[PDB]
Amino acid sequence: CPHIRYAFQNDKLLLQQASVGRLTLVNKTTILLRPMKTTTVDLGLYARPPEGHGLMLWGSTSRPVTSHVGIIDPDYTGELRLILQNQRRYNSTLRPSELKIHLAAFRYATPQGPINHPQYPGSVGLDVSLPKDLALFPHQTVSVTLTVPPPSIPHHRPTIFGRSGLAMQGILVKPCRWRRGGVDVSLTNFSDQTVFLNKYRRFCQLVYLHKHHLTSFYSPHSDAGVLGPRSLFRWASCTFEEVPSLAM
Ligand SMILES: O=c1ccn([C@H]2C[C@H](O)[C@@H](COP(=O)(O)O)O2)c(=O)[nH]1
Repeated sequence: CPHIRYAFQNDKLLLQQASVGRLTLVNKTTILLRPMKTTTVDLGLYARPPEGHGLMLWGSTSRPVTSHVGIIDPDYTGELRLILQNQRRYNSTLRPSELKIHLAAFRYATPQGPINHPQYPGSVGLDVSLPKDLALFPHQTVSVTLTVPPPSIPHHRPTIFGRSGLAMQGILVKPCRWRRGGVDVSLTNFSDQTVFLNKYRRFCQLVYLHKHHLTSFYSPHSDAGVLGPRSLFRWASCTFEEVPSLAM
């Protein structure tokens, strides 16, 4: 893997380390999560993955807070943000050091409804459409099955991730592998309002990760937070290169 070029400037976050292909930031100040509302951390982080790769952005905490897992497109030159939701019905705080924020690369592939190309080219994921109307009540999870197999790509593995638009509205998708038998996709509404998602609405994205990026082995090179403990995410072995001019 060629270098991941990045810029980072944010007095409220500490760069812990950029090691073995993963950059990790930690919060230096208390982050308040109001209940029933989205909390968005503006990271002051900018990054460009090498050829053939996308970037994975995720948060880790032992507190009752769930973060959106972000898929970062190769063409994205804006600021990276972490989107957080509160699991509780009262204020939850992330005290200093309680939130870790990770960025790492992965190889992906692209096949040529319900699986759709986004209208902007070299994007990592393909939009997946809802097969039925769903009503998502506050602080509840709703699941839906996708049964028809996606195209098979040699040496790659279809996965499902959420998108940031619904995440901002309080709706998170739990990332998961789309195995041959079908996938049950779970949507959780962390807001106080009922969200009605209609049949055919895009509700998640399909990403083909190179098979090397999924492992059962725990190590400083993998993380169970992303897609869960069965399918550990093992990022590409890239080097981070600071390029200050990327900061906007
Ligand atoms: O958690 C995230 C997810 C995405 N993005 C940026 C990079 C993506 O290329 C772009 C669009 O994301 P989606 O709307 O496809 O999720 O927003 C973030 O900053 N944080």
